[PDB]
Amino acid sequence: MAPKAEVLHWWTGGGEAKALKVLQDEFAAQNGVWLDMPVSGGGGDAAMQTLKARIVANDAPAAAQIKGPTIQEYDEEGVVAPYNIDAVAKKEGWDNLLSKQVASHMKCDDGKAYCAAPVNIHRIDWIWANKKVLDSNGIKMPSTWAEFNAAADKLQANGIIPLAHGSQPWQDATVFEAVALGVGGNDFYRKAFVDLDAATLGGSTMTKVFDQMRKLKGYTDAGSPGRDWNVATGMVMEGKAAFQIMGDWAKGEFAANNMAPGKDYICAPTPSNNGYLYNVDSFIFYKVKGKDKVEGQKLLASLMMGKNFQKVFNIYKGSIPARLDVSMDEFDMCAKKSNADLKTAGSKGGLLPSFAHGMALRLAQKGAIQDVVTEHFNSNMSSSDAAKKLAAAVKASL
Ligand SMILES: OC[C@H]1O[C@@H](O)[C@H](O)[C@@H](O)[C@@H]1O
Repeated sequence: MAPKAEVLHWWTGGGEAKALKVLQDEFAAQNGVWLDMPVSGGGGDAAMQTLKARIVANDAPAAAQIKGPTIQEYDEEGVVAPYNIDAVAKKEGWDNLLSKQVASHMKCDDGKAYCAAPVNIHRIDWIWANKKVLDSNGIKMPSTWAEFNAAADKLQANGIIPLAHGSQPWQDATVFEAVALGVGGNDFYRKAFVDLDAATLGGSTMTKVFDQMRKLKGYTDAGSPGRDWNVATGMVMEGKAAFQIMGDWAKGEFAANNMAPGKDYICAPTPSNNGYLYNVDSFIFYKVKGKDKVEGQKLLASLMMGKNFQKVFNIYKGSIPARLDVSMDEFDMCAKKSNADLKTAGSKGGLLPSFAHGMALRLAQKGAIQDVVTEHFNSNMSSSDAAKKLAAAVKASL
């Protein structure tokens, strides 16, 4: 009788779990039976592999955390229809509650039916800094990479780890994409990671992106290989390191440890020309056996798109609402800056999808790029060799 749903996600511990708790509590308040299927692994690559295996085994969960064109790629597998939550989306008028771009991402049947619910917009192009460390070292928050490298050299010379970073493929790629946006610009990022333009992927602007990647390598510590993103954030909160380049799920950790922007830590975008790299956490609802699981799915979709839910969920998560009509008044200064910058970058053509977090590219392309980025980062590869390999690896993945 009760609505039921197995939910596959990678929100394991910390600020991620705290925010997810908001959803779990609302689902149980409507007598929903939550069947937890967590797959631990920053950024979701591991969940994506376990998710693919579940669907190949004809064991699809009722709901899965998923990104962008992976939604449409599963739809093309034929495993999502019928679109029982589009009935929810039409009655509630989702096309009037979401940007046209986010609405596109959520839709199946060649854009005809909603099949996924969005809960948020994360931003990738952020730098987090320990305020006491920067004040202690007479360092202004940098606004260019030249200013960042100079601040990093000064901190390094004072015995301080400048950049807390975990070297895992997706995590290298997260920094890489923020760097690319600033070194090359909005049109460059679009051409490379949205168009997959070969001349751009292997060109001299991409060489300069790998140039800066090589500099950032020198600013990380010996414990970086395989370190979890949230450990890196932890070292910034404890003042073991000065900076972290990471999306604003890092803010979920700062909040969960009772630190405030301005007073305890500084948040500033990575350099860009009115750029913004967006990331929408969303849940797809698969074809499933059982009327209780269909009602579970429609109940999750509705809850996930609620006005008050997206206010409370996102205060904990670190992101901003996907819903357009949610009051930002209660959010902190970093989230209000995110929402402001999103509006500005949208009007300037700088509002671009993160590829490291699944909005720009299907998983085959995302993986090809990550693999080249992490090999450059963890070796002594030249920048030009990396750009050649990047363009070849994208081309071969097509
Ligand atoms: O795992 C770290 C982060 O990975 C991203 O891809 C997800 O969109 C976030 O919700 C998550 O907190």
